[PDB]
Amino acid sequence: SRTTTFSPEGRLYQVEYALEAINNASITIGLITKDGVILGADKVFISKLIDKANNYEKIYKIDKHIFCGVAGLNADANILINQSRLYAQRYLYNYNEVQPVSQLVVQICDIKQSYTQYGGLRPYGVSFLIGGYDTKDGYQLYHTDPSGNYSGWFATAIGTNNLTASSVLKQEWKNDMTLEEGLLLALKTLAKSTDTEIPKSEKIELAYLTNKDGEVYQKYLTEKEIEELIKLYTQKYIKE
Amino acid sequence: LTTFSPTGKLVQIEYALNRVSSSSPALGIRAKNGVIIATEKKSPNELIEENSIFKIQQISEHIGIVYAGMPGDFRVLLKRARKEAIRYSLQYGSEILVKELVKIIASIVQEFTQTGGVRPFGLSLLICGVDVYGYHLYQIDPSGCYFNWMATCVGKDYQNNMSFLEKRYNKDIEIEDAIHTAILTLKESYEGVLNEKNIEIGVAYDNKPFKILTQNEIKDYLIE
Amino acid sequence: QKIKEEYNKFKYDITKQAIESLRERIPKRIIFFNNLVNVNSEPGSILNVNDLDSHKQIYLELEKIKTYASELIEIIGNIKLWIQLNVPRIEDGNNFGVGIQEEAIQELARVEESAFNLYDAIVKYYMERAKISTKVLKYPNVSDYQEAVRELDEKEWIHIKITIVDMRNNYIMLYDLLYKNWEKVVKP
Amino acid sequence: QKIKEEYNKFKYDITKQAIESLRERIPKRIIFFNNLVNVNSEPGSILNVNDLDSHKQIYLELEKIKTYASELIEIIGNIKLWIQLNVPRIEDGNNFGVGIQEEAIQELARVEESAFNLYDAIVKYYMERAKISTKVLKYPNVSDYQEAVRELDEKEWIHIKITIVDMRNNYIMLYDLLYKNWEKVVKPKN
Amino acid sequence: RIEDGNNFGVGIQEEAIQELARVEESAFNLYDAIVKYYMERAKISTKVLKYPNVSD
Amino acid sequence: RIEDGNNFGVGIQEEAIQELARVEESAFNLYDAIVKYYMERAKISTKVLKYPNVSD
Amino acid sequence: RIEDGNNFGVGIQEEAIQELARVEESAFNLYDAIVKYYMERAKISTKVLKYPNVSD
Amino acid sequence: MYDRHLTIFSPDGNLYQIEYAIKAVKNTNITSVGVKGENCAVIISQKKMATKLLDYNNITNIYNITDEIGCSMVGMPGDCLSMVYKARSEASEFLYSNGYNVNAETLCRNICDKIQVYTQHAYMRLHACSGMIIGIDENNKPELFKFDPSGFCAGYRACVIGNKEQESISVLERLLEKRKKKIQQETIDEDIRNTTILAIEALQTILAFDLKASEIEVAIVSTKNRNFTQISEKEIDNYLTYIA
Amino acid sequence: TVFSPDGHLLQVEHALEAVKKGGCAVAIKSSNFAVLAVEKKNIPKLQNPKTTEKLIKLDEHNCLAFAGLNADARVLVNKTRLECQRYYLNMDEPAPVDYIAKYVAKVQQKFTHRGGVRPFGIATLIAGFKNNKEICIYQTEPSGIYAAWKAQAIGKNAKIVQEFLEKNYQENMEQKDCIFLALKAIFEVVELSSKNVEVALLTEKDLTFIEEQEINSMVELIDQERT
Repeated sequence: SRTTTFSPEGRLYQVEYALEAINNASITIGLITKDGVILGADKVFISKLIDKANNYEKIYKIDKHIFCGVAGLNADANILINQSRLYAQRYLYNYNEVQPVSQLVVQICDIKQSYTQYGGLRPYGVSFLIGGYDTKDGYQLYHTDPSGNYSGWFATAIGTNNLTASSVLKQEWKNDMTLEEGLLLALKTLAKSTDTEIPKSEKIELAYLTNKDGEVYQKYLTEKEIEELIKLYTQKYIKE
Repeated sequence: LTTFSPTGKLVQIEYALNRVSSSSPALGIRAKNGVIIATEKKSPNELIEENSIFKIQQISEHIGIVYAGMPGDFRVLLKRARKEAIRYSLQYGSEILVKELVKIIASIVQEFTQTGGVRPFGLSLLICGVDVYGYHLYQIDPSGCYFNWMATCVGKDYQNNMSFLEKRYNKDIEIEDAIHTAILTLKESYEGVLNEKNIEIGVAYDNKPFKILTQNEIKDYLIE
Repeated sequence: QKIKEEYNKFKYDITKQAIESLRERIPKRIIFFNNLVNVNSEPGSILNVNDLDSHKQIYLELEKIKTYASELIEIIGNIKLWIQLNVPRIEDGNNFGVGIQEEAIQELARVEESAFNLYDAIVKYYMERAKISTKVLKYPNVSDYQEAVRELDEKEWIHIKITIVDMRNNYIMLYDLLYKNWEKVVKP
Repeated sequence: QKIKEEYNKFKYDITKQAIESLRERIPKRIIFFNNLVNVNSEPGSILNVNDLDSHKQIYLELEKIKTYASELIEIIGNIKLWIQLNVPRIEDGNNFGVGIQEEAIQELARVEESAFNLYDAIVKYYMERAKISTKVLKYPNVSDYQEAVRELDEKEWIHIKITIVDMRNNYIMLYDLLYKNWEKVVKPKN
Repeated sequence: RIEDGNNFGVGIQEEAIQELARVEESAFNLYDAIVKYYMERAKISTKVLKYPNVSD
Repeated sequence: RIEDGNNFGVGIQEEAIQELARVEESAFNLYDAIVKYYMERAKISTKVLKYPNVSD
Repeated sequence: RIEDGNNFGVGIQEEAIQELARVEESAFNLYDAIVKYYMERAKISTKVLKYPNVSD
Repeated sequence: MYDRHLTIFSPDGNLYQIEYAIKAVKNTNITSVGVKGENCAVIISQKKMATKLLDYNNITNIYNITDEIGCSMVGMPGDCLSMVYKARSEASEFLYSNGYNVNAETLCRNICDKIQVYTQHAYMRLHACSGMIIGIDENNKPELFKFDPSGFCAGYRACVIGNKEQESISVLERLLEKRKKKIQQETIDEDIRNTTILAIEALQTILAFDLKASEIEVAIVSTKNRNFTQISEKEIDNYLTYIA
Repeated sequence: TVFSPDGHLLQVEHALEAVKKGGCAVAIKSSNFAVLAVEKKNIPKLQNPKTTEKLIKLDEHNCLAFAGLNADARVLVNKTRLECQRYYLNMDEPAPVDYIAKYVAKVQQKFTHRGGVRPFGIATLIAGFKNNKEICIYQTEPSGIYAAWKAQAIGKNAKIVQEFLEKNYQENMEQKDCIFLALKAIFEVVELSSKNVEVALLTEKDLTFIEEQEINSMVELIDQERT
């Protein structure tokens, strides 16, 4: 019913449905490696006639070093990203320095809190794995919520089939994970979660940071992903 | 006011999608030398004219747009589409890009969904045109999201018309070949055989201004 | 996996039967029963007792009733099951069409139940007529028991014919309902 | 192609019969039943026993009731079917006109069920009177059984006349109801 | 455990039980109906021996 | 104690009371149902002695 | 006296009388039920005296 | 249900408060038909109470928005007068903000735009009115524009608004057929005598009325006049006798 | 937020039940210091920091340990630190705990009274300093009331842990004696592992934490105490 009302147990009405609305969207992934934080998400398709890899709606860009893998309602996604870039740039205008990701999620989650508390407006059914690199604590990877309780992570699989892909990362994630070993791992957990053994490559897309003193932030194309998927065929991970 | 559902979706948004599935069918196809957009000007009688009822409109010199929903909501999202195509052309030099126009109109449709007291927009747009990076043909879903479509349909019976395009559209198709497959997909689903100067087609026509095809020009393609 | 093949064949054969019944089987029976009780008849010419001669005449008419009742139950039962198989996954909201489907199933269930109850009711006729007739032999001067036999046949004769009219009315109401609401019945 | 013609012909045959019944058959019966139970009669002059002499006299009167009941079901049945066949596709909202149609069907089924029940009620008359009469034959000196027969006959005599009143008021209420609500019965959504 | 809100799924569970209880009660009722067949037929058949000319 | 508000738990309690009372009534009726079995069975058995050729 | 609003306490009174009447109604029906005990056993016992070999 | 409010869609995807508002116009039994010929366009009223001693010269259904753009708002008697002022204060706001006089198509598209903003917000209710904006533009080409309580800047060559729009399309079609197929190239701007007769014959064919003299008042916006002149009574009674 | 026929509230009585479904936090006063202790549970092999949810600083001489909605605490704390420094700019003195506790309790009270505003579903307990060198562990509520306790606990099962503090709370304990008192309250938290408690010793206007190896030497004494 109303959003600014409680329930006798203490939880909220609209937030519990909005947290369930993101459970129907496609899965995303997150991975902090020793070279850079990488992401990935299953590009959910409606038909074989949308487009190429020149425009995908799962991994966006916040600034030259911060990027988030959105998951949930694609409508409320672009309104938060148009409100996230304005916060990552206002810190650059007010302090002449990049904004650390630990200080960007607080400015993003506080706008979700303002919609679930006063106003009588529907909450944002969107959660994203925003990750970036900083000079304070290295590569960070945060995970938002439709309520606002952000939390640091190492690997998360929000969207649909969370418990299946999150269980894979619990048993196959070392501490000194490199970029290649993290790419093939992220390519595997993004496949096993979709109940399919092989990726069609006209599906899932990845991105990574790899700090080389300038935050290159290189994304992936449909052709560059083919040679990477071939490396997954020569290997054979324990979990499919 | 639109509110969330216990199954994890929007109820009021889902009813808006049921409105675009009951209006005049539209059709957008992207070719290798421009884009084309079609519609179905269902003539109710011989009282209305052709110079006023338009399912094809312009935003700038290279931006086309069609509707698939409420007829009364034509002139309201078009008024803000032109103003954002003008405001961008004031603060910046050249015209407005299609990706910068869709990401602005989608922020207007989405704002009219979360704000209380308002009704979601009952239409599905198809913004097409020439961009400096090539050709684009977007679609604005009433929920506020968008897709970077290559060839689609949005009006009534958008399920069978969508399947009639996947089996009749390659990656490399010229404008004159795409026009023949455009009228072919309309007649394959439109009732009756009265398809005679009742289709308004726009065309980008390989880096040239938007030229709406006249009645004496569409008959040249319909006979083929 | 073997059953999965066998199962898909089952869903296809039903769908054929459903379309066949609406385009041919149901309209044909409408015309059939109409030729027996024409709507253009003057009042009192259908529900009368002029053509009424154990009652050997009544046995054959109920046998025809049972045929008409049989054809209704067989056709509707598969149509009802088919609509049930067309009910979508339960979701909150945008399920106005399932309400139409439920109303259709409700009406379909009403007519089948109506025809099903005819079988017990026909038994009641023979039971009641036999019971009264026994009483006439024990009490031969109470004339009303003999009059009771006469009226029972007259009631049953009327009841048989109103059922035939009800046959006609049920067939058209089912045909008219699905035809008008066809789009919401197939794709909810 | 024959079925396509025959179905529309059937709808045509109904529509004619429905209008014909409402414009001619029903008003004619109003005057008919009124001549049997005149509205200008003083109270008690209808439901009386002044003209009361098996009861051969009641039999002819019972036969007329069955005729009236048959003709009512036939006339009302087609009117009921006509409104149902004229009910539009089920939609959410703007179905105020179906409510008028539904109200007519609810009332039509009520009158039809009442008239249908006369056939069962007449059997009950003969069954109850026969049952009581057997007891009179077995116990000829217990006098209360003869008064019970008399009152049963008295009950059936008034009910026959009340049935005629039920005929008359239902027939006029139907013509009056359809006349007042005619626009919503034919075009519920225009 | 019964809780307030987010309990659309228990309604689904209950709906399944409703159809299951309906079919089970119907099948359970088949056993009494079989007794009714033989009981009614035995009483009527007895009447034919007592009243052999009433053909009904 | 009956109070206004915060009595969601009595609703929880009512579900427990409803189910507990339902099971007891079902089991309690078995005592009456078994007596009914013997009464009908004895009556029919008497009829078999009286009417030995009605096979039903 | 019946008034509009602020009658939550009257609701407690109404709910209590219903429960109080329930216990009274429950105990009151025992007098009729005991007569039923004698009535059912007496009818069956008559059949036992008339038909001493039907063991049910 | 889903009909007590205005900003809520029905489960089948259809707005009903808008649909009920169009039924309000088709309930006030006022029919106003207008036709447009060559450089001449007229509009006919009906002069009846929107439902003794009333001055029948004041009750009307024709209001002028400006000196060269007239209209005829039918519907509720309280919403039609307000829509004229929401147009009178709009076209007068155009000349001050744009110098040149407003066109008939810009006025109708601005009236339908203001009507649409009341559809999305649940603030006010819909104006139960429907008018035919008439007038000519700078290019000496007459126009016509009919708008229902929803957004409609359709525009017609001959239209009829009121409680007869369900089947009054065939009558206006047959009458326009009798003039297009019987076109006369000897047109010397005498259309004020030809097109006006075609319009009065249209309303007399729709409504079978014998002497509609004092209950019919028309207006002509043809060229060489350009002032939305309401035709007098003597000319109306003179035009009513040419049907013989 | 509309009154009920008996006189009680609805959202204020509902939001007070939301803090019951939260992690346990406990603050214990002493003579010249106040050791805090908050028990939180995370997911192993992931979630790198402790997230620094509780034991938030507010000034140089303040310490707040929330309980309740983990997402709603940042808004109340960021609206507290904004007034913790606005006071310093308008009174040239560090914000005493008497003014902060009167402010945090005013923010929650200002929301249950407004029209169309969901009340805060958190209940924090502030443990700072007064004007002089006095420590007063305050404790807010979602209703707006507050009281200066001497030992308090909130969150999941805040009654039996509050009952244990009443059993052995002396007047002025020592440093290790006051930590062992709060660290004896791990009976409420399952498995009593060191990865669940996170104590913080606020002392002599200089807030400091306690390393993970020190709590191990103190939690191991509970194993010999649980027999």
